[PDB]
Amino acid sequence: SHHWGYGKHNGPEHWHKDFPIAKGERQSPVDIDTHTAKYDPSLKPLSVSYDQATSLRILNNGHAFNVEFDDSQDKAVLKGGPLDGTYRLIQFHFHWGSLDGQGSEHTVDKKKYAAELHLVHWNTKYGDFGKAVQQPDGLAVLGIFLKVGSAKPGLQKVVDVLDSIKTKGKSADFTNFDPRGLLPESLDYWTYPGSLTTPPLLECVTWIVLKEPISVSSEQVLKFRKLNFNGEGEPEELMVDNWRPAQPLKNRQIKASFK
Ligand SMILES: CCCC(CCC)C(=O)N[C@@H]1Cc2ccc(S(N)(=O)=O)cc2C1
Ligand SMILES: [Zn+2]
Repeated sequence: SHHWGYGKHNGPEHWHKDFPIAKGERQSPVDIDTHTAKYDPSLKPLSVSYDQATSLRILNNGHAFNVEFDDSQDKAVLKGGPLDGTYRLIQFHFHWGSLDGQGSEHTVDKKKYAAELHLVHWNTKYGDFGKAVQQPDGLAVLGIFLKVGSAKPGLQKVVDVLDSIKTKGKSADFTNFDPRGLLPESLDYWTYPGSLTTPPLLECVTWIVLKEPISVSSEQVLKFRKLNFNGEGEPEELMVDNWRPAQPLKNRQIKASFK
């Protein structure tokens, strides 16, 4: 009944009770101190190959909405950078705020963006997602910040279908969506070992956070804010501020792909 969420009695500060790893040694998100981050020459060129990506459905899971992809074959993959091997795209989703001044999970020199896009990939050496989340290098999440300004044309198809998945549990066919339309020009990034930012908070993620944010219009993000945390027929609880705040960096160093 009393499941985790982002409210006063079931939010981020409560998660550790059911998920003790919430106070772990490599939790995410974290604040990215740009001056302390160090350029790493050992990093190989990052490769984002989404040309063959095949989306299948979009779902409101009561915490955010997921655009799911068919990962039964080697198509949309992420490799290079800090990664060893190939990681396959399985889904992407966002975290956003109730206001333009907040919403992102990672922060840059304490600056919060309006939202943050997470493209989730699993290490193919482990067979599938389930086995991957039992490994310290099982996942790679490409994070992209969203700022409010000009509209992002490639995001509109997502925005327009949200009306069909307003409440928790609802899903809708969502084929032929090209995630390449959500990527900024530059692939400059920061990377560090972390975790899932929502329960179960598993520490199996290599985070790759792009420095360049994408711009989305006020109208686009306002539609994100029309979604509901609640299910159909229940009192309306707007899906906003579904972000976890920065966690202790502890024994970690953030590396930059650029000088
Ligand atoms: C450990 C796997 C359990 C299942 C449960 C949902 C049916 C699951 O898919 N959880 C999802 C998987 C996933 C992937 C990335 C992130 S994030 N925010 O760090 O980018 C959060 C979560 C929670
Ligand atoms: Zn996320």
